[PDB]
Amino acid sequence: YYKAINWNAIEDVIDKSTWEKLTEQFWLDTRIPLSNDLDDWRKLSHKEKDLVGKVFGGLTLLDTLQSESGVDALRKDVRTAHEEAVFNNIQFMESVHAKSYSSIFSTLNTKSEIDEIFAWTNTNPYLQKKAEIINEIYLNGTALEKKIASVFLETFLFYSGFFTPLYYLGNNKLANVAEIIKLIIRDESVHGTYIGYKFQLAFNELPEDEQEKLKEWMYDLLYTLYENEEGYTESLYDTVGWTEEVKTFLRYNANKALMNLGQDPLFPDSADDVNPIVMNGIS
Amino acid sequence: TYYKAINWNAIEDVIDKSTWEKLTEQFWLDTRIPLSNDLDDWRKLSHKEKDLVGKVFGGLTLLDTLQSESGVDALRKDVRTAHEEAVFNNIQFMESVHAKSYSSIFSTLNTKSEIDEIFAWTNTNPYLQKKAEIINEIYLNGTALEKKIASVFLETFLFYSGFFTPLYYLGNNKLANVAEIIKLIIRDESVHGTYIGYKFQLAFNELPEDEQEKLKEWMYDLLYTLYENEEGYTESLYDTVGWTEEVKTFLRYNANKALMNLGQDPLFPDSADDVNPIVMNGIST
Ligand SMILES: [Mn+2]
Ligand SMILES: [Mn+2]
Ligand SMILES: [Mn+2]
Ligand SMILES: [Mn+2]
Repeated sequence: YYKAINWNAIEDVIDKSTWEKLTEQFWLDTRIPLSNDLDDWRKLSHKEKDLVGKVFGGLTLLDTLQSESGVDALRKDVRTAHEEAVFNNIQFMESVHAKSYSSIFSTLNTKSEIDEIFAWTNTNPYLQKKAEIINEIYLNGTALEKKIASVFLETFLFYSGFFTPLYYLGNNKLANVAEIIKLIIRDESVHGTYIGYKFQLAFNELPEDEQEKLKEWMYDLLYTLYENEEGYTESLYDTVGWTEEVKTFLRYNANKALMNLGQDPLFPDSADDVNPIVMNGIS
Repeated sequence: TYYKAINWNAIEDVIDKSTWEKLTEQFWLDTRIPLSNDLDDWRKLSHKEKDLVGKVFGGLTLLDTLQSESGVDALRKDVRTAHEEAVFNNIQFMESVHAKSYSSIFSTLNTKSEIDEIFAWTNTNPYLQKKAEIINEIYLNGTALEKKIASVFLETFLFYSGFFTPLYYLGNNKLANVAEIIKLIIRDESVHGTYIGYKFQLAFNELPEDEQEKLKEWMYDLLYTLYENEEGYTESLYDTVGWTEEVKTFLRYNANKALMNLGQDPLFPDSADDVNPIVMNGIST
């Protein structure tokens, strides 16, 4: 009726290495001392403090989705018994990500200031409609179509927000707050590659006919999400004046979202076009 | 409007906070523990004792696999607070760590083909397969309350038929690292039973006495059936080495803790003094 999981009889060699990489990257928000960033924080403007809350607020919401219904839908299309175990680690760390944003708020912000942020996220047109498209794919979509959405979310669209803490890290501002985002990106870079790898296995098993049919919907989704994100980026970054530098940051990460799935790069935006202080933050 | 961002500064149930804290603080991996140091005491065992160890862990491996894949998956869909789902993500991950940890024990102690022999038997066992069938059927079809009772009975009560062996050796100062990796599993499952059993009592006290007398009837009916089948699995293993009646004493004892977590009274009269003293030395050390 049921079969036991065996880590001596490996079916896919990547399942072992990814578990050994994701578990050994385990981290908690309670360890990192956020109180050391308050000296830098209080020397920011209202414009900058407002931006930061809306950024981390947006990421909180998108990491909530992945922990609740994202990886829960992804586990249904699992090949090996080990892969379901690796998705269990992944799903836990998504809850860690979601929580870590609230821990960052508990240092920097007050009671009312937090209620403001969550009131904004729960009512935001861009975010609520973005989760509406992504969660439709998790409930209704196929095995290959869901794996495409998760990679497009966390390896591409999530970098709309990540831009800001990385920018501060380059200038040596808010070193500990960015340290949380650092560890999220350390996890999320492996989240994309593993899904992209498994996507690649089932994609090759699909016949020539149905591959191009999926690629058609792949790029349709990619364009509609970038369409929606451009308006969201303008809302955040206009008054500070980075609107165009975040756009050349999104297209750079779209290329990686393609590359993990096993595709040719669509945009010509290189790593040099990206802000060098942000790119120094990455390094 | 469509979805909700989880806010940990807006906690609904205060035990979500503490259960997350405790379990995350109780994070661990099998790769840390040095199992090669127990090869000195492992090889000082007969075929009667060596064969019992693999059948025990392998049998539990089936049930830690059951929990990680479908068990916590079922429990997640009947969530009260957003934070509870997060706790269950942590729970489900640790259930996979428990499932893996057994493979690390087998790798050090046993050989390639010896591991194939153990896994082959556990997947074709008359007791374990039927035992898992009763539990998974509840997860797939049972209602939000019956699934909580089954997971508590599973890991708080009938898991300890297997835990009796490594706890016995730990009391004799034998198989220390093989005991610690099991010791850590019990530390996690002790908290799981309490948390799952607590959320059970919330939804249990919301029903009228009408539906409470029916569930309690379905509860003890499931208790005695799992106990009777466990007495078959106990006699299937422990009769040669001759600890059959001690495991039965240990099973009746931990059955009360599963009851106590779910908010019910202790059924059996078997206390800590009735259980083997060196096994109780293993739990308290
Ligand atoms: Mn994430
Ligand atoms: Mn992910
Ligand atoms: Mn377990
Ligand atoms: Mn459990």
